[PDB]
Amino acid sequence: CDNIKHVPGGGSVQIVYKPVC
Amino acid sequence: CDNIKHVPGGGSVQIVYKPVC
Amino acid sequence: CDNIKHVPGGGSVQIVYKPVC
Amino acid sequence: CDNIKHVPGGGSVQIVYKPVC
Amino acid sequence: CDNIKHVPGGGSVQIVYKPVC
Amino acid sequence: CDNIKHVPGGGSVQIVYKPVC
Amino acid sequence: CDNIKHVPGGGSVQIVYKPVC
Amino acid sequence: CDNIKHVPGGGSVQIVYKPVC
Amino acid sequence: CDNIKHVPGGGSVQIVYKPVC
Amino acid sequence: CDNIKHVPGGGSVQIVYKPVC
Amino acid sequence: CDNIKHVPGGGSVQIVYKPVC
Amino acid sequence: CDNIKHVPGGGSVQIVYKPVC
Amino acid sequence: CDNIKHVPGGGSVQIVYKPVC
Amino acid sequence: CDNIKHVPGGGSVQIVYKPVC
Amino acid sequence: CDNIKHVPGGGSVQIVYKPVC
Amino acid sequence: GSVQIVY
Amino acid sequence: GSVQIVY
Amino acid sequence: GSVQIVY
Amino acid sequence: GSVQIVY
Amino acid sequence: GSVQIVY
Amino acid sequence: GSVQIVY
Amino acid sequence: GSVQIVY
Amino acid sequence: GSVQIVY
Amino acid sequence: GSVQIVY
Amino acid sequence: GSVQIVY
Amino acid sequence: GSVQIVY
Amino acid sequence: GSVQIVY
Amino acid sequence: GSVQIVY
Amino acid sequence: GSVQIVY
Amino acid sequence: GSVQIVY
Ligand SMILES: *Cc1cccc(C*)c1
Ligand SMILES: *Cc1cccc(C*)c1
Ligand SMILES: *Cc1cccc(C*)c1
Ligand SMILES: *Cc1cccc(C*)c1
Ligand SMILES: *Cc1cccc(C*)c1
Ligand SMILES: *Cc1cccc(C*)c1
Ligand SMILES: *Cc1cccc(C*)c1
Ligand SMILES: *Cc1cccc(C*)c1
Ligand SMILES: *Cc1cccc(C*)c1
Ligand SMILES: *Cc1cccc(C*)c1
Ligand SMILES: *Cc1cccc(C*)c1
Ligand SMILES: *Cc1cccc(C*)c1
Ligand SMILES: *Cc1cccc(C*)c1
Ligand SMILES: *Cc1cccc(C*)c1
Ligand SMILES: *Cc1cccc(C*)c1
Repeated sequence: CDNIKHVPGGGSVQIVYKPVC
Repeated sequence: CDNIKHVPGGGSVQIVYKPVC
Repeated sequence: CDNIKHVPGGGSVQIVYKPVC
Repeated sequence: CDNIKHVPGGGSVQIVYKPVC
Repeated sequence: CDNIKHVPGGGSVQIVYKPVC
Repeated sequence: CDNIKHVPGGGSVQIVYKPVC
Repeated sequence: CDNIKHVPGGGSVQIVYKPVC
Repeated sequence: CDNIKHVPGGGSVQIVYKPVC
Repeated sequence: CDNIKHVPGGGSVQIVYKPVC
Repeated sequence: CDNIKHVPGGGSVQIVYKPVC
Repeated sequence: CDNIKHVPGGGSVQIVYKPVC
Repeated sequence: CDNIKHVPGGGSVQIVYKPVC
Repeated sequence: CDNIKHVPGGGSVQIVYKPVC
Repeated sequence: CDNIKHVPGGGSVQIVYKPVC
Repeated sequence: CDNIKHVPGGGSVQIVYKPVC
Repeated sequence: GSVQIVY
Repeated sequence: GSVQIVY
Repeated sequence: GSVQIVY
Repeated sequence: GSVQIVY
Repeated sequence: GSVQIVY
Repeated sequence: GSVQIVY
Repeated sequence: GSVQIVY
Repeated sequence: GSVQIVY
Repeated sequence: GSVQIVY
Repeated sequence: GSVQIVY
Repeated sequence: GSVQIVY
Repeated sequence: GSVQIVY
Repeated sequence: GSVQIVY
Repeated sequence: GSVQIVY
Repeated sequence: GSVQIVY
């Protein structure tokens, strides 16, 4: 993942389970 | 994933399960 | 992951389970 | 991971379980 | 991990369990 | 792979060569 | 692969070569 | 791999060559 | 790998060559 | 690897060569 | 990709961006 | 990738960005 | 990658960025 | 990577950035 | 990496940055 | 604009 | 714009 | 914009 | 913008 | 913007 | 119900 | 229900 | 239900 | 249900 | 249910 | 038979 | 048969 | 058959 | 068959 | 067949 812009303007929950990048 | 612009303007939940990128 | 911009403007929870990057 | 910009503007919890980077 | 910029602007908890970097 | 149920009821040989999961 | 039920009732040989799952 | 149930009921040989999980 | 249940009910040989988990 | 249950009910040989976990 | 025979007989530039093979 | 034969007979530049093989 | 034969017969530049093999 | 044969017959530059093999 | 044969027949520069093998 | 998740 | 998660 | 997690 | 975690 | 963790 | 493999 | 492998 | 491997 | 390996 | 390994 | 790349 | 790359 | 790289 | 790299 | 690197 490149140049990701994560700006929800609120609450943010990121649950990532065993990524292979 | 490139140049992703995640701006929901509220609550954000991202659940990603075993991605292969 | 490169050039990630995580600015939720609120509460942030990141749960990452066994990533392989 | 390179050039990560983690600025939630609030509370931040990062739980990373056995990463291989 | 290189050039990480962790500035939550609040409370910060980092729990990292057996990383291999 | 999740919830795999390998019960051949005999001899079992599994040869897996460079999986990326 | 999810909820796989491998019950041949005999001899079983699985040869998987460079899967990307 | 999660919740794997390997019960061949006989002889079992698992040869895994350079997995990335 | 999580919650693996290896019960062949016989002889078991596991040969794993340079895993990255 | 977590919660592994290795109970072959017989002879067990585990040969692991340079794992990175 | 298998049995690829890349013999341009000149200059060769290969730019491959995030392949999943 | 298997049995690749890269013989350009000249200059060779290979730029591969985050492959998952 | 297996059995790769890289013989450009000239100058060779290989730039590989975060491969997962 | 196995059985790699890197014989450019000239100048060779290999730049590999955070491989996971 | 196994059985690598690096014979450029010239100048060789290998720059490897944080490999995980 | 809130989010509620229940399993 | 809050987030609530329950399992 | 708070976050609440319950398992 | 607080965070609360309960297991 | 506080953090509270309970197990 | 046996299996025989020859290369 | 046996398995025989020969290369 | 035995296993025999020969290379 | 035995295992025999030969290289 | 024995194991025999020969190289 | 040369190659020239410009961005 | 040369290669030239410019960004 | 040379290689030239410029960023 | 030389190599030249410039950043 | 020489190598020259400049940053
Ligand atoms: C885009 C992305 C999110 C989480 C983990 C990875 C490896 C990549
Ligand atoms: C686009 C994307 C989201 C999450 C994970 C990956 C690897 C990619
Ligand atoms: C994008 C990313 C998130 C968490 C862990 C990794 C290795 C990568
Ligand atoms: C992006 C990243 C987060 C946590 C751990 C690693 C190794 C990488
Ligand atoms: C990015 C990172 C976070 C924690 C530990 C490591 C080794 C790497
Ligand atoms: C389903 C499966 C079998 C063997 C290896 C992996 C990574 C996955
Ligand atoms: C279904 C399946 C079999 C073997 C390997 C994978 C990754 C998946
Ligand atoms: C499912 C599985 C089998 C062997 C190795 C891994 C990493 C995963
Ligand atoms: C599932 C598994 C088997 C052997 C080694 C690893 C790292 C994982
Ligand atoms: C699952 C596993 C088996 C052997 C070694 C490691 C590091 C992990
Ligand atoms: C055919 C091929 C070219 C480049 C990368 C991959 C994974 C495959
Ligand atoms: C075919 C190939 C080229 C570069 C990288 C990979 C993983 C595969
Ligand atoms: C084919 C290949 C080239 C570079 C790196 C990897 C892991 C594989
Ligand atoms: C094929 C290869 C090149 C460089 C590094 C690795 C781990 C693999
Ligand atoms: C193939 C390879 C090159 C450099 C470092 C490692 C760990 C592997």
